[PDB]
Amino acid sequence: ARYLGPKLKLSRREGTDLFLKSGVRAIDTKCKIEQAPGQHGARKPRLSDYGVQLREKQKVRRIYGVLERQFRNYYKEAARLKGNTGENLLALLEGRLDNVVYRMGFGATRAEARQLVSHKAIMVNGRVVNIASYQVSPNDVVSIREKAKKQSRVKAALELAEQREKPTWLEVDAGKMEGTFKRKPERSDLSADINEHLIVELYSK
Amino acid sequence: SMQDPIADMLTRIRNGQAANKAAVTMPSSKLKVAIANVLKEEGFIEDFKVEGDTKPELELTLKYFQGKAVVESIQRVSRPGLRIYKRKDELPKVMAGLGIAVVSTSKGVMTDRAARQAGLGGEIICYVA
Amino acid sequence: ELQEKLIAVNRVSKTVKGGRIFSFTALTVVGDGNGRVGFGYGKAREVPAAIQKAMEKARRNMINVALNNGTLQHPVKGVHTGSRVFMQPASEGTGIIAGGAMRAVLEVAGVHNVLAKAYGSTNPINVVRATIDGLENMNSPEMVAAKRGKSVEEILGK
Amino acid sequence: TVSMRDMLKAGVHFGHQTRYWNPKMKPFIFGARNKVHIINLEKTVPMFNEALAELNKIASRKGKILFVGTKRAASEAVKDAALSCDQFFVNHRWLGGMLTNWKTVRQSIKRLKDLETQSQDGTFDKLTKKEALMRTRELEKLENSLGGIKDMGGLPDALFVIDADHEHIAIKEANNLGIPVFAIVDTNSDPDGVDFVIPGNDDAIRAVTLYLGAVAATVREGRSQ
RNA sequence: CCUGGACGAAGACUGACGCUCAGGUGCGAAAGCGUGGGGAGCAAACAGGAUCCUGGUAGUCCACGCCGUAAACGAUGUCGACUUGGAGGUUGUGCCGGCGUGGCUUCCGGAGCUAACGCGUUAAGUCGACCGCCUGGGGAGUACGGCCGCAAGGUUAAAACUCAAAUGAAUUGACGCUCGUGUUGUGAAAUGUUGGGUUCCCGCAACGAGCGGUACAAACCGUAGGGGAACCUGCGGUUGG
RNA sequence: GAAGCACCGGCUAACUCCGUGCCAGCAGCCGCGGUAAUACGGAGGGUGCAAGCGUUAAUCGGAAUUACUGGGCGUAAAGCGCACGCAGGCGGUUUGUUAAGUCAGAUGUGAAAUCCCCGGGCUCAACCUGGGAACUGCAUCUGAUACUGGCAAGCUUGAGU
Ligand SMILES: [Mg+2]
Ligand SMILES: [Mg+2]
Ligand SMILES: [Mg+2]
Ligand SMILES: [Mg+2]
Ligand SMILES: [Mg+2]
Ligand SMILES: [Mg+2]
Ligand SMILES: [Mg+2]
Ligand SMILES: [Mg+2]
Ligand SMILES: [Mg+2]
Ligand SMILES: [Mg+2]
Ligand SMILES: [Mg+2]
Ligand SMILES: [Mg+2]
Ligand SMILES: [Mg+2]
Ligand SMILES: [Mg+2]
Ligand SMILES: [Mg+2]
Ligand SMILES: [Mg+2]
Ligand SMILES: [Mg+2]
Ligand SMILES: [Mg+2]
Ligand SMILES: [Mg+2]
Ligand SMILES: [Mg+2]
Ligand SMILES: [Mg+2]
Ligand SMILES: [Mg+2]
Ligand SMILES: [Mg+2]
Ligand SMILES: [Mg+2]
Ligand SMILES: [Mg+2]
Ligand SMILES: [Mg+2]
Ligand SMILES: [Mg+2]
Ligand SMILES: [Mg+2]
Ligand SMILES: [Mg+2]
Ligand SMILES: [Mg+2]
Ligand SMILES: [Mg+2]
Ligand SMILES: [Mg+2]
Ligand SMILES: [Mg+2]
Ligand SMILES: [Mg+2]
Ligand SMILES: [Mg+2]
Ligand SMILES: [Mg+2]
Ligand SMILES: [Mg+2]
Ligand SMILES: [Mg+2]
Ligand SMILES: [Mg+2]
Ligand SMILES: [Mg+2]
Ligand SMILES: [Mg+2]
Ligand SMILES: [Mg+2]
Ligand SMILES: [Mg+2]
Ligand SMILES: [Mg+2]
Ligand SMILES: [Mg+2]
Ligand SMILES: [Mg+2]
Ligand SMILES: [Mg+2]
Ligand SMILES: [Mg+2]
Ligand SMILES: [Mg+2]
Ligand SMILES: [Mg+2]
Ligand SMILES: [Mg+2]
Ligand SMILES: [Mg+2]
Ligand SMILES: [Mg+2]
Ligand SMILES: [Mg+2]
Ligand SMILES: [Mg+2]
Ligand SMILES: [Mg+2]
Ligand SMILES: [Mg+2]
Ligand SMILES: [Mg+2]
Ligand SMILES: [Mg+2]
Ligand SMILES: [Mg+2]
Ligand SMILES: [Mg+2]
Ligand SMILES: [Mg+2]
Ligand SMILES: [Mg+2]
Ligand SMILES: [Mg+2]
Ligand SMILES: [Mg+2]
Ligand SMILES: [Mg+2]
Ligand SMILES: [Mg+2]
Ligand SMILES: [Mg+2]
Ligand SMILES: [Mg+2]
Ligand SMILES: [Mg+2]
Ligand SMILES: [Mg+2]
Ligand SMILES: [Mg+2]
Ligand SMILES: [Mg+2]
Ligand SMILES: [Mg+2]
Ligand SMILES: [Mg+2]
Ligand SMILES: [Mg+2]
Ligand SMILES: [Mg+2]
Ligand SMILES: [Mg+2]
Ligand SMILES: [Mg+2]
Ligand SMILES: [Mg+2]
Ligand SMILES: [Mg+2]
Ligand SMILES: [Mg+2]
Repeated sequence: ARYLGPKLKLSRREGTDLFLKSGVRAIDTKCKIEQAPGQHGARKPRLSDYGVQLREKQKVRRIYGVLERQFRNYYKEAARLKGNTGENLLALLEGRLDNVVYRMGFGATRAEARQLVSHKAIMVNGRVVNIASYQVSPNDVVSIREKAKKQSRVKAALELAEQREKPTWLEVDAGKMEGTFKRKPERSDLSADINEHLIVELYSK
Repeated sequence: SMQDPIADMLTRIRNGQAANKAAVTMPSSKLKVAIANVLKEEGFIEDFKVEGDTKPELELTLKYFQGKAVVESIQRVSRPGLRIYKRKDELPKVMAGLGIAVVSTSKGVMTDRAARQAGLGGEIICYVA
Repeated sequence: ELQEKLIAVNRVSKTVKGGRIFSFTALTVVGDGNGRVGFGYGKAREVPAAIQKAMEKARRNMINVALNNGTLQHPVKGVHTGSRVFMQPASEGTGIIAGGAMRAVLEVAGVHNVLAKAYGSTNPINVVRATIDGLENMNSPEMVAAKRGKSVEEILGK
Repeated sequence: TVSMRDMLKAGVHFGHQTRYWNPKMKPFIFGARNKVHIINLEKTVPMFNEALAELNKIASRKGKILFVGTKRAASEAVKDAALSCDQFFVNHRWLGGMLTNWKTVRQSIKRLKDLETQSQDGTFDKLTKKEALMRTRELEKLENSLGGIKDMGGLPDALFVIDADHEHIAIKEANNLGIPVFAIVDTNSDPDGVDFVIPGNDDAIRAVTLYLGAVAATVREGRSQ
């Protein structure tokens, strides 16, 4: 139900940095990010309209660690909701509990944050939630339970979050190891390079 | 045999408009004048004149804006073979409101826009755009 | 400055007494994304040569299309020799939902949200011509307010 | 700018036979006598004066005017009136692609300037039984064809055409580039191809001079300032 | 001798009495059949002579009955209205050979239409009314059943199975040479380099440059017959030669 | 104590080597194999999914490919050989009321569940659930009557004498 293979292979195939590692080292220092994985990765072949759409869909899935069945349900909910389909799709993805943990800087990586959630170390509104896909509503306070405040993973992840750009739709309190989900992020609040209309067109077909 | 005079009225308009005609003349009738009045109010034509009593003939003045026909698409929707009646909430919007739909309501002949304001359905005489 | 896309490449052939002579034909579409789009049909013997010819033809012979913030003013029907093309304005966030040939034309023209369908023959050169024909005859609310004697308020607000 | 009676003397009212009549020219025909259409001189004067007024406006703002005349009489007539207004002309056969193939036409001009240079300044003094005579034949043919556009070096801002039906090729090239077209449209021509239509007879030699004289003088008047 | 339809001029008169039509009814080339005549020429079959020719039966003709099929075609159902124009034929009629006004008809051609060809006021343009008919090729308009017929057969009309094509139009070739640009065509492509004269000139949608019948990738339709049948013949029709 | 399956000629995301040599085989279509096969079998690598993954069957979609919305009939399949004509379909132009079609409003009904909207409860989801909307319908009543039809007079352009 997860991907347990090499992380940098996914980033190399997509050509960009998927933030699958904590970022202590530069991405090019650990792999040839400009070259695709495999024997024939040095060559750069053509890519059709379906290829770029599939690559964009695989990009966001591998960013948030979501398989196809779970991701497809997100598209149906996004297309069912009011307003923009692509913006809702990113908002639904960004609202995942593990994503909120990673964005608030409790886990160095979303995969690490996924493990933190699964091991019953994340308390949402005083309630232990270990479901990675569990959605976080605005004005909800997530926190590290006192039993998990002795782990060095939480302490180390705070420094990495400080170096990274701090989201404007979230509130972080590293002293208390708790955060507040202020609001749903907008399209501008996220990375512009990600394309959502390609995903919408791909899932329409 | 001429089994639809209303469609013939539209055909004369469409043929004359495409042939860069100055005016189109046709036999007149009570319904034709009502239709021609609606077109003039919306500005799809300039003016209509009715001449004669024993054998009335309707005269229509066509409109050209910039070397081009103003009436680009005039279509007979309801026909004697297949009558078309729509309710107020089913009234079509031609070109998302840019065009008009001549609707025969119980209070007379008007456009689809007026019919929605008056809350009246009826027979869709033609589409004008 | 303006976006350009290659749609189709085909290998054509002619017969001479010596033998068969081959060539490559490339269909491209260009546009600025702000309501201007043109299509070009290059014809050479080498594929890189043909695509450059198509871009040169497409760069000129452009048309101007009114766009309502990335969508069509009203649903329209584009018709060419064999292809029937139906295009329809869509809400914000729907994206370009059209065929392979139609999608390229609408992207370079600046159309972002649109519902489109192709009927009849789907030959790429005929489809793009119908799409170009279907967009050039589309009239903005100002244009219909110009032909008729009413202002924009009377056309739509009334 | 020309009285109706004067145009009658010039033969502007005269037209072709009704057998070859163009239906598009119906509004511009007064009638038909002796199986010959008569051009309504009343319509011509306001159209010609407005066409002349537009020529004054575009010349004064430093445009460029090209004259196209290939008729037997009009060929020489246009050239005499062309230099008076200091504008460009095409007396001989209009070569297909003069406007469309401007890049190719430019190379023909570049050939001509080098060709005249050797015979005027270069002083080649080389015959070889082949080179000199062929170059002179090249010079004489190039001068007849592109002699009137040597000083232009660019796309003409507007065109003046005689016998628009005979010069349809030039009109088609101008319509592709958006260049306004002025033409003397006879009864058998196509008026839809011209922007400013001048319903006059293009076959009468005296009429052509009246057209050219009234046009060339206005260009000088507009360019005088 | 009897009789139908059409058209024109000028009125009178009736006052929507109209249009289209499933079933139905009648009509319906040639061939073929029934009954009785007729039979010159021509001529399936047949007989004989040759490597087509001679002879000649049905049939072709007539009266009546049947058959109801054709490439029965303009491969375009009928009715109505509207929409640029030229040339001609054929019949009216009005006015002073001219000058208009009708009906039918032939060619050319604009917009428009069409995949192209092409159609183009007699539309395959623009609309309306109604009817008929089609939705892969072959099997097959065949089998079975019904109906009709003296028979030939006609009409209505499948399925199994098989193939992934069959087909239309147009193009390029077969049976000194190219490019660039431009132009025509949806396109393949053409123009250039299609013509006249003598490599050259001129004309020229080209301008310049670099170089040296095909079912290919007479035919057919309906019908009738064959014992010198590698298919052929009689009759009428079609050009899809 | 816990990762497999299919695919990598095009359509269709992902390629090399080896063996084989129109053999063995592959195959939804186009089609691959007779000596360098990215199409066979194996390996390496890669891609697509994932406690599933392929294949087969069936329906719908794509198929505007039975086209009501939304197709055709000169030559691609398609105008009956032609005509008359019953039933049928449709029908010029004025008034008068008829209010059947149609139109507007009201009333009754259209079971619950389901679908959709807004919330709620299961740590999330599936699932469960509150309230709506919808249920495109039918019937009765009251109106409007421009159009269509019925009825009664006409009118003359259609059609006829
Ligand atoms: Mg699962
Ligand atoms: Mg949405
Ligand atoms: Mg869909
Ligand atoms: Mg209709
Ligand atoms: Mg092909
Ligand atoms: Mg198709
Ligand atoms: Mg095809
Ligand atoms: Mg193709
Ligand atoms: Mg008689
Ligand atoms: Mg009477
Ligand atoms: Mg009377
Ligand atoms: Mg019948
Ligand atoms: Mg008979
Ligand atoms: Mg008979
Ligand atoms: Mg007989
Ligand atoms: Mg007999
Ligand atoms: Mg006998
Ligand atoms: Mg005999
Ligand atoms: Mg003997
Ligand atoms: Mg014989
Ligand atoms: Mg005999
Ligand atoms: Mg004999
Ligand atoms: Mg015999
Ligand atoms: Mg006998
Ligand atoms: Mg019979
Ligand atoms: Mg038949
Ligand atoms: Mg015939
Ligand atoms: Mg037939
Ligand atoms: Mg007609
Ligand atoms: Mg023709
Ligand atoms: Mg057709
Ligand atoms: Mg079949
Ligand atoms: Mg049979
Ligand atoms: Mg019987
Ligand atoms: Mg029997
Ligand atoms: Mg039988
Ligand atoms: Mg039978
Ligand atoms: Mg062609
Ligand atoms: Mg072209
Ligand atoms: Mg064409
Ligand atoms: Mg032939
Ligand atoms: Mg036969
Ligand atoms: Mg014969
Ligand atoms: Mg015949
Ligand atoms: Mg055929
Ligand atoms: Mg690929
Ligand atoms: Mg080997
Ligand atoms: Mg090998
Ligand atoms: Mg191979
Ligand atoms: Mg495969
Ligand atoms: Mg293999
Ligand atoms: Mg592997
Ligand atoms: Mg794998
Ligand atoms: Mg399981
Ligand atoms: Mg299916
Ligand atoms: Mg369907
Ligand atoms: Mg239909
Ligand atoms: Mg069809
Ligand atoms: Mg056929
Ligand atoms: Mg027929
Ligand atoms: Mg039939
Ligand atoms: Mg029959
Ligand atoms: Mg039949
Ligand atoms: Mg009849
Ligand atoms: Mg009847
Ligand atoms: Mg009736
Ligand atoms: Mg009526
Ligand atoms: Mg009434
Ligand atoms: Mg009622
Ligand atoms: Mg009532
Ligand atoms: Mg009601
Ligand atoms: Mg209710
Ligand atoms: Mg549903
Ligand atoms: Mg709950
Ligand atoms: Mg909940
Ligand atoms: Mg519920
Ligand atoms: Mg409830
Ligand atoms: Mg309710
Ligand atoms: Mg219910
Ligand atoms: Mg009332
Ligand atoms: Mg009534
Ligand atoms: Mg009534």
